[PDB]
Amino acid sequence: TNAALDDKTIVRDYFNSTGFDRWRRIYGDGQVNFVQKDIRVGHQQTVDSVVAWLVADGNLPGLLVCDAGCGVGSLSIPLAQAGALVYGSDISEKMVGEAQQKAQEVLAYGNQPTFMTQDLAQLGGKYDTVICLDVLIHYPTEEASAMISHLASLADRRLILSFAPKRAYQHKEADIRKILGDNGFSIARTGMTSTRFYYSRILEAVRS
Ligand SMILES: C[S@@+](CC[C@H](N)C(=O)[O-])C[C@H]1O[C@@H](n2cnc3c(N)ncnc32)[C@H](O)[C@@H]1O
Repeated sequence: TNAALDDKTIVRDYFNSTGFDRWRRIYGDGQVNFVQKDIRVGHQQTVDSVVAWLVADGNLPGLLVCDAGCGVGSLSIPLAQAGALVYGSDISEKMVGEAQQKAQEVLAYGNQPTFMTQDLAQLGGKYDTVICLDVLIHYPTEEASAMISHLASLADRRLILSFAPKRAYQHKEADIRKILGDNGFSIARTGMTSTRFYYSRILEAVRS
C-alpha cells in the first residue's frame, strides 16, 4: 500500500467529489460567497480574454482546438459557439458529464464540442491550437513541465496556457517560458487576470 496517492489521482478524486459541487457552482449560476464570486468573475475574464484572442485572428470557424482540462466547458462552449471544432477533455468524469449537459442545453444539435474523460498526458492526435487554462495550478513545476511538453507535442501551431505566477502551486513565468522554449515555442500575446482572490497569467505560445 502506498503512503500517498499520486497527484493526478488526488486531483481527479477531488473533482469527482466535493470539488465538483464547489466548482460547478463557481463556474455556474447561483449564490456564492464573496471569495467564490471573485473567483467566478476572474475566471470569466480569463475565458473571455482567450476567446477574444481567437476571435480576433479571424480564423476560428473550423479551427481544430484541444481544450485540455476543460472542466464544465467554460471555454469549450463559447469557442464552439464561435465555430471552432473543439475537442475538450478532463480527468474528471463528473466535470466532463456536466460540460456535455451544459453544451447540449445551449447548443442542441449544432456545433457541439466533443467531450472525453481522459488525463491530458494521455491525449493523442494533432491540433492547430491546444489550450490549458487553470489546470497547471494543481501540479508542481516538474510535473507541469512534463504536462506542457506533452501538450506541445499535440500542437501544430499554438499552445495557450494560464497559471498562477510565483494543493495549489504557483509557477515562475521564467520557468514556464523556458519549458515552452525548450519545446520549440515562442511567446506571442500575453494576458493577466488580477482580482482579489484570483490571479491568472495567460501566455500564447506559437511554434517557431
Ligand atoms: C480549475 S478547473 C479549470 C477548468 C477549465 N480549464 C476552465 O478554465 O474553465 C481544473 C480542471 O482541470 C482538471 N484536471 C486536473 N488535472 C488534469 C489532468 N491531469 N488531465 C486533464 N484534466 C485535469 C480538473 O478535473 C478540473 O476540472
